[PDB]
Amino acid sequence: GRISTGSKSLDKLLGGGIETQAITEVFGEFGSGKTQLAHTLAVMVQLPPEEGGLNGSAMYIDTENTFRPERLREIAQNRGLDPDEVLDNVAYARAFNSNHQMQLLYQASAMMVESLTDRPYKLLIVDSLTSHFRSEYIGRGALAERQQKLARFLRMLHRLANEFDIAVFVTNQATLRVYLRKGKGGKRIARLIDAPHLPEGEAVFSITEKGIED
Amino acid sequence: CSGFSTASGKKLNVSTQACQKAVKLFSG
Ligand SMILES: Nc1ncnc2c1ncn2[C@@H]1O[C@H](COP(=O)(O)OP(=O)(O)O)[C@@H](O)[C@H]1O
Ligand SMILES: *CCc1cc(CC*)nc(N)n1
Ligand SMILES: [Mg+2]
Repeated sequence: GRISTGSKSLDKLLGGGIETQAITEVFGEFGSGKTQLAHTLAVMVQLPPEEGGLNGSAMYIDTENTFRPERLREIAQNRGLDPDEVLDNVAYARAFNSNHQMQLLYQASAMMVESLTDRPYKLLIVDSLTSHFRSEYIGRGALAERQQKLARFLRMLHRLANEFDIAVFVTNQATLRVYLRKGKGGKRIARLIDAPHLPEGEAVFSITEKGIED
Repeated sequence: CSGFSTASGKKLNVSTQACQKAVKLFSG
């Protein structure tokens, strides 16, 4: 299954949108649109496939204190959706450290089994995948433990994507890596990284009251 | 216990038993 990003241009670069049974990783500097894309996907996944969704629910793990329910309400209202229904279909959790981030995947798996209902979870967002690891290993970047912990976290994410047929979307400041940046005139640009046999070009997108869109 | 809530603010709970089952299925 594929979830639309809200932007026809970015969807075309991604082959239709982000895939289930896969980890899509968006990386870029602060202000590049990573969190806004996550918020938009959390609404789009709820739509029927003809409208870019998978008739599903979204799970959002926030490690940077940047999750905004009022933004989901605005995206829903500006796409003609009931905002209260959209908020009821998004489960969110703040992760305060890397241990908590991993523990929340066990709770996520329990919620996913229970939802297997007319609106199963189809999207898991981790925004961001590495913020806690970077802060916890300041002055200790050479320690193998940091890479080993991240490897265990990614292994669990792949297991969830495959067992529940869910798209995993992670941000970084990977089945598929996407780089976001700003060009001339504040143009927002996305391109694929280390993706042989996939589009090599760039896609321009915008951030508006509807979230991500052309 | 810091876990998940709906974006509307409703705490979503996972039983100790359901938690243990998930850890058992995915920890090994
Ligand atoms: N409700 C909104 N409506 C329009 N633009 C918004 C809204 N909220 C945030 N933005 C824009 O999103 C951009 C920041 O994107 P964000 O996803 O937070 O970046 P990153 O997570 O990569 O640091 C800013 O240009 C900001 O003005
Ligand atoms: C109370 C939150 C929580 C979740 C999990 C995994 C199900 N383990 C622990 N110890 N605590
Ligand atoms: Mg962000």
